[PDB]
Amino acid sequence: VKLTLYGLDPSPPVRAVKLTLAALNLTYEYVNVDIVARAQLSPEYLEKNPQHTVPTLEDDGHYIWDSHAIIAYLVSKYADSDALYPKDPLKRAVVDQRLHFESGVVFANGIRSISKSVLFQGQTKVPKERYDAIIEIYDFVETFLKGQDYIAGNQLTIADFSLVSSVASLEAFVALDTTKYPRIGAWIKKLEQLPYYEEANGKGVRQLVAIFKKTNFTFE
Amino acid sequence: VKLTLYGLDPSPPVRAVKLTLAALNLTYEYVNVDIVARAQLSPEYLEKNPQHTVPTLEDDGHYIWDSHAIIAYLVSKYADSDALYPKDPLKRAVVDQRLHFESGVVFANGIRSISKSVLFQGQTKVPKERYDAIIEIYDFVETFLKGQDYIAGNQLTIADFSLVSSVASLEAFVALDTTKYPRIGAWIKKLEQLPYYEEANGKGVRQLVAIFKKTNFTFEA
Ligand SMILES: N[C@@H](CCC(=O)N[C@@H](CS)C(=O)NCC(=O)O)C(=O)O
Ligand SMILES: N[C@@H](CCC(=O)N[C@@H](CS)C(=O)NCC(=O)O)C(=O)O
Repeated sequence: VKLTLYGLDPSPPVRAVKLTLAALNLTYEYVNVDIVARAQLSPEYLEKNPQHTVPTLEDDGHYIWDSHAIIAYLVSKYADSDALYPKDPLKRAVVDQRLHFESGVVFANGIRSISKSVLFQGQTKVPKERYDAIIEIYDFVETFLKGQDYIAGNQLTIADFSLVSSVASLEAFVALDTTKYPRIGAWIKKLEQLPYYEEANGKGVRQLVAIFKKTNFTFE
Repeated sequence: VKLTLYGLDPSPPVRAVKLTLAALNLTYEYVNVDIVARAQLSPEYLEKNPQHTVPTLEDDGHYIWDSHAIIAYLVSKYADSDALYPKDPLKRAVVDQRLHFESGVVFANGIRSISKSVLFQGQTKVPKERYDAIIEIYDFVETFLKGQDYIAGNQLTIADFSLVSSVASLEAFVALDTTKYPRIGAWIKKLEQLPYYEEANGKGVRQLVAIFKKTNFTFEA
């Protein structure tokens, strides 16, 4: 009755929120918004989110948007501790960096870049820098995982949620050589062990990979 | 004395950090990293920041990168209050939204898309889509400024610093029509009133506009 989440399961940033919600044991209502139908462009949605993105969170009449902002909000307001978003400045700085990296280098530049050409402008072949963008994403994330079980240190954080949500979706554009990237493979698999992963993230990953596999789209 | 900032003045995210450092009246060493000469790819810097971006900040032997993580770190650790990065969760959620907006929508998609092409890979004309991303940026920020003086509520925050460093640099690509965009026009003017703005952001905004001028590069229609 308090929290309502807007979005759809193929969206990576929507799946970052689903995970965090599940992780905090917060009951919530889920309202679909059909992006394909352009439901986000309606002035009722606009009212909730001038930026017309998903996810949006409504809490008790307040609207919060941007998956990174939403999940930071959720932890800071509703967690029992700061385990998922530690308040120690150095630890926090690593988490914040990984979040901001997801927003820019991973999401806007790697996913949405491609998603707009294919899914919204029918475009059928894609420039090779779109390909190279992903490879560089894998390389960075492989490097970020050196010496540690989780993406921002030695404990699970919202940064794991944000980056797994999109990095796992990258399979849709370029499969993951797990022998070139054994740390990304282990990390994904360790998170797949979470009891809520399959519903929050797993199914929407596979859905997104199949939405793209159907476009038959090509690089270069 | 304590802090060192690696970067160069024409870079929008370096200037978000410069603005913050100045607003907190923090002293720091400023080390030039020449990305034209690819100095970020040296062993030295890679060890400091594996993503090899500017800015990087060094504090007490620790390396923080990403302008947004840096400026949040600085306020949270050095400010006399949270005015620049309020802790109230609702107020925090707006500032954090704007910041992530800056990282993805403005910087990665608006600026580095072009800059990488035009300056590093010497391309001389760039797609219509890069023009439209920038119109879309201006429209958004115009709406975000509705009914308030600052980008994230009605107090100066690190969201102002982050977005002004980038939004002011967009003049390099598309000049700002203040008949369409009076709120942005006015938000920039109000930030220009800060005694520290000229050194922290204003000059480097002009150097970047100039560097892009010199490329004579063109948008496709
Ligand atoms: N980085 C943002 C991205 C939001 C985003 O671009 N979402 C897409 C879905 S993949 C969307 O709503 N697109 C429709 C639109 O922008 O109008 C976040 O983390 O929330
Ligand atoms: N959104 C990031 C942007 C970082 C970034 O891409 N910086 C550029 C300078 S404009 C850079 O270091 N380029 C050199 C490289 O990536 O190798 C931030 O706020 O720190």
